[PDB]
Amino acid sequence: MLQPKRTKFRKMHKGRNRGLAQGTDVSFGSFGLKAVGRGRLTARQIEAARRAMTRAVKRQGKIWIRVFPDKPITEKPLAVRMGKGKGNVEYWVALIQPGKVLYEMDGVPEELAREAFKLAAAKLPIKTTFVTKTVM
Amino acid sequence: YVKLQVAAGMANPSPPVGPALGQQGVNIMEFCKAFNAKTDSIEKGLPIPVVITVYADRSFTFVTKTPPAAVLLKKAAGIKSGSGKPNKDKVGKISRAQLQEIAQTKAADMTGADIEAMTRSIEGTARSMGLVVE
Amino acid sequence: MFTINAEVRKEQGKGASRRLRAANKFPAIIYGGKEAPLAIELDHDKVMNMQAKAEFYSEVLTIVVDGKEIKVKAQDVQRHPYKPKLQHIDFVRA
Amino acid sequence: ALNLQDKQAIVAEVSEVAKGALSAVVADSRGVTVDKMTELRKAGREAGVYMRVVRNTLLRRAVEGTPFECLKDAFVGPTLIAYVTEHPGAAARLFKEFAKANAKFEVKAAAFEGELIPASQIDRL
Amino acid sequence: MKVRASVKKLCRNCKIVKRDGVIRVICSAEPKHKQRQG
RNA sequence: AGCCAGGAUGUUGGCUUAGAAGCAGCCAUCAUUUAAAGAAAGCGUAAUAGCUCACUGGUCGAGUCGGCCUGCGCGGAAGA
Ligand SMILES: [Mg+2]
Ligand SMILES: [Mg+2]
Ligand SMILES: [Mg+2]
Ligand SMILES: [Mg+2]
Ligand SMILES: [Mg+2]
Ligand SMILES: [Mg+2]
Ligand SMILES: [Mg+2]
Ligand SMILES: [Mg+2]
Ligand SMILES: [Mg+2]
Ligand SMILES: [Zn+2]
Repeated sequence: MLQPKRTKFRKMHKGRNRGLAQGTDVSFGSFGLKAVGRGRLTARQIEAARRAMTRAVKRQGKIWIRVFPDKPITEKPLAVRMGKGKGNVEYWVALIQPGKVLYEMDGVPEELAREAFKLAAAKLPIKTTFVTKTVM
Repeated sequence: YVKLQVAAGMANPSPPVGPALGQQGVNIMEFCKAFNAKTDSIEKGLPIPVVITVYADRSFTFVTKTPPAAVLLKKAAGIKSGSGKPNKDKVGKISRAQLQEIAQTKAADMTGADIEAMTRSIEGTARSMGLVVE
Repeated sequence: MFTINAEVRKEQGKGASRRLRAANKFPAIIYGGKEAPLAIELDHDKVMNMQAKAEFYSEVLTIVVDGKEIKVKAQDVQRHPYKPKLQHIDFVRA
Repeated sequence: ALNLQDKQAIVAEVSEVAKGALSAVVADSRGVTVDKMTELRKAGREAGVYMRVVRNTLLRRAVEGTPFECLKDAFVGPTLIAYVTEHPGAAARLFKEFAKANAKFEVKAAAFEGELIPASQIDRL
Repeated sequence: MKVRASVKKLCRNCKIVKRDGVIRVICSAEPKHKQRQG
């Protein structure tokens, strides 16, 4: 379950998720799963999904994961008042803007890939579509 | 109207023959020993196919046909069992003369136009069980 | 062979472009060579179904502008982020 | 399925064996096993006979290739044609005994010399 | 009667229908495929 | 789309199994007569047999198939 080996700082500003994505195109595989909607991907989500589409291909072809959960989220536990600092680090997320490419794939029949990606997207919080790499 | 594949001079065990065509009204021992009297000429150890034809009066007429493509390819390559992994693992060999002998036996037993059509159907059964044609 | 019909753009900027895109038309450009650049507009559909072939990118096509053809190649093309759409095309004089 | 090119080539093959053939017999193919049909295909390659089951509106296009055009009303109903490229007869003598052997289908109308022969007079061939 | 908010064809004999503004899935073959939306 | 017809030989392909015969499982999946017929898409057997399908000929007679992009609606939808 992905997570930065080591970081400069332990915690982060909530920040915003605004504007559109970079890496709109499929640069490695023949096919890719692109995100239409905008949202935060926990590492758990990405892992579960990668699993789903790994079962789906019977471990053939190849799978890239283009997104990384590099920003730490915190939570104060239950029954704790406000203040007294910033909450402890719960988990990691990747900010996703419309038009990012979450996974790439190739070495597989197209039909099968659309399938595997449907099964992968069942595990994801955000609106997604199927896409093909193009010439230029 | 039934079919079985029975070893050369053999008949009347319980699981292979007796019940199968015995629930159809057929007398079991006349089939058994007129089939061992006909197929006494087939070599020991080859299953030979027999087509049993039953009529409303239970008197039957069977055409014993020539041994299978797979059995004559077991014997013409010398082997016992063919491949469990055909054309991946290859278990024996036959020159085109054995393809043509097995396909004269089966020239009596095929739908083929020429001995090249019967040699090609025995070619097909030669690629089925893994055997090499050389 | 691909033939694209086009009109000369009387306007420019973000506003012009987004009114273009609302009307189911889209802006593109023709540069390269001794000449000056020529900004033109196209029908989104025709071209979207035309670049739905591969050769579109490897070949010399023609563009009909005010009675006058130019022969060009496809240089680079920016697509809308998630939509089956085209924001723009760089045409380089062939 | 069959593309227009497919149909065109096949019309060319039926028209091509039709030009080369001495005599033909059109028949009903319905209600008979592929066992007895491969039996009349063996009895076919043995008699020199070219056996076919071909589309009707395809055989109007191939038989427009002359002089079998008297057969274009014999193409209503399922069509199995026997062209004897070697000898005339041996189709018309083989089919009546195959249809009396099976007692299925029909064997409707023949063609020879450029004329059609009605079903009870195919005993001419 | 599987009653749920996602209803599908579970084989080739399942046929979708809208009766009285409900989407159901009806099978001739397999009583177990009988579904209603809800 | 419907309705009539056929869905063949080698062969029960070999492996394996008390049995696997298109249809436990493993591997190949060729060739023949072909209008067409997967070494078979499902029910079926102790294993067969038995039943449709893929595929093709017939009858029919002019439009039909399913994606893409969007507009408005349906279900998803329970509380004092
Ligand atoms: Mg800021
Ligand atoms: Mg950036
Ligand atoms: Mg300005
Ligand atoms: Mg503005
Ligand atoms: Mg009611
Ligand atoms: Mg139809
Ligand atoms: Mg249309
Ligand atoms: Mg509602
Ligand atoms: Mg309720
Ligand atoms: Zn069903």
